[PDB]
Amino acid sequence: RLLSALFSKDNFRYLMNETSDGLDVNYLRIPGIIENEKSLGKLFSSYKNLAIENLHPDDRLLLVDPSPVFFLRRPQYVSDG
Amino acid sequence: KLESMVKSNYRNGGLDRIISKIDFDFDLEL
Amino acid sequence: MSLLDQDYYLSALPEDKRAELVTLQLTIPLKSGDEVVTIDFNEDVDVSQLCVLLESENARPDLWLSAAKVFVSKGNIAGSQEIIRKALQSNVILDSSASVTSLFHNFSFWLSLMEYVSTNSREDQFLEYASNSLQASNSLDSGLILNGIGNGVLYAKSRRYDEALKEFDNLLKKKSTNILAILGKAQILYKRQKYSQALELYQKALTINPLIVPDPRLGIGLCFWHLNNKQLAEQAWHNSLKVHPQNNLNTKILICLAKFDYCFNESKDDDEFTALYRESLEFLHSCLKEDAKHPLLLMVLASYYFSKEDYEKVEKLCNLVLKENSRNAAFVSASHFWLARVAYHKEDYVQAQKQFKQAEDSQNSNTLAKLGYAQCLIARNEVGDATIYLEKFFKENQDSKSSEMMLLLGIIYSQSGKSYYKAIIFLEKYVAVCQEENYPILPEAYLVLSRVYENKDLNVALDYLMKANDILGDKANVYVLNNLGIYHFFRNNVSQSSDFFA
Repeated sequence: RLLSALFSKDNFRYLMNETSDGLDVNYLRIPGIIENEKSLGKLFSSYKNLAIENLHPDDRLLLVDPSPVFFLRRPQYVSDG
Repeated sequence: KLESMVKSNYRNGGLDRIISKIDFDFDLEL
Repeated sequence: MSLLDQDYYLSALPEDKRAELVTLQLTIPLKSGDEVVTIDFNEDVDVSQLCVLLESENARPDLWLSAAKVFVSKGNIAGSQEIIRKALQSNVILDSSASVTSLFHNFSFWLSLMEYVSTNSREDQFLEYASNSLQASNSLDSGLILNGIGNGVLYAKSRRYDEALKEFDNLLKKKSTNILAILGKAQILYKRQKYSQALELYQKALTINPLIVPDPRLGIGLCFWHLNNKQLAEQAWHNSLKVHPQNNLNTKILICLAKFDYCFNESKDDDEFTALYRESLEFLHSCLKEDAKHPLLLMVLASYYFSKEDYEKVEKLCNLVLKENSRNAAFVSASHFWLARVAYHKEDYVQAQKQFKQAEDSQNSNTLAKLGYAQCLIARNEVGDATIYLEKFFKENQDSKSSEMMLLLGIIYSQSGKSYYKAIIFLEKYVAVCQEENYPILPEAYLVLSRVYENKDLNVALDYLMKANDILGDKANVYVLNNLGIYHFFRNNVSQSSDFFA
């Protein structure tokens, strides 16, 4: 039972190494990146219209740092007047 | 009281006995 | 709120990226002129007839490579290779520039990579074929960034991480919008155990493209697992399943493992533990109805069947996993560990110790195998060998939080006697780890600490004995009460000593 408790503590930590099959990247997997020779650039410029706002709120919640404040302005050079 | 409630048989070592009380049928090839 | 699915990011994108990108019908103009032919890929498309028709009509190479991509989606790797080879034999590519031939060579490189991924065998041969195709593509057209991406992936497979990182640095200098470069860089950093940097790269890839294959959310869940925020990992994995409900059983496997971890470490009562464990078993069985030969699922089920005293079926599954997945050393180590655990009931101490040694040699990260090896050394009455092995393991792994190892070291040092200070240190560390893990502290450690402190500090020994008595409650024995009475007698606490003696 001591080894059973040790197994419960460790669980399946070192068995996640094989589960890295999703890390592999292949060009042919994406359906629309290949339909034209320049479809890669078309898809790369298709998401520039989208931003963080267009993301789903639950996926926005997944972006956790490992809100703007009114008194931090962005610098200018010509000003106004 | 959650600290004392969580202390039970599986933490004490009766985990194998607890799993033995759980019966389920699988579609094993072997 | 808005539903989180593939249709959400479809509706976010324009209809050009909705309908055109997922067309299963290919339009092929004929050599006679304005005549075209539409072939639906839902039906059983023959590779040879389609290639002959495309060669006869001399269609644009985009149609050939699109048909190759669809046959890749169909799994027809040999058919896609035939398409690429006959495309190289077609008149259009021969009369085109070297850029088209380089693109088709890179497609053949990706075909070799996909065959290697789908088979996990013949790595050297497919790697050499892919390297030759990529070298031909680079010689014909060195200006294509896809050749650099392929070079980086080739270096990553051959564990040439530095050169691949240099290639991805060059690609980032060229443009920062390359999603594949970010994914490859994050894969390399994860391989180099740089989890946080890969986590920022995964977040950047997710923000740039939520519909990119491979799924970044798998890596985000892995990083959350490394940062203990497994709840967000499970949430992201559920979102991934919503986006990718097909051919993504690995996400279900990770969800099942996370559920098992939550059941092990969070169940507040026996009934809740039983309910969660049965729910995890039912979910695992439901995942098994799609794939019944996945070795990791058999390895996970082996633990449950070992707990069910079904050692024979555990042996059968372990031998099957060893026969199939002998390439993966982790499965060999796990199977050897389970065989040693089975033989422990049979008390085959030599055989179990040998199996533990083989498990250690297969995968050094299996701490449980080494602890079982030490237990088998204790079983064969090899006290000195077990002590030397435990000291070696502790000095090599001073940062490891193996509480039971430190408890065993404290007990062994108390038996030795001369190493009492090391016993005090290890038992205090065991107590601290158990308190941080909210696990029931064994009173035997307190008894050993009191015995050691008898010659050093009677106050600390009495305090530890009182803590042990409070932990035991009604399980107090005659020896504990007698030692408490003697402690109070030496403390001149006549009343308390008399009560303890009574």
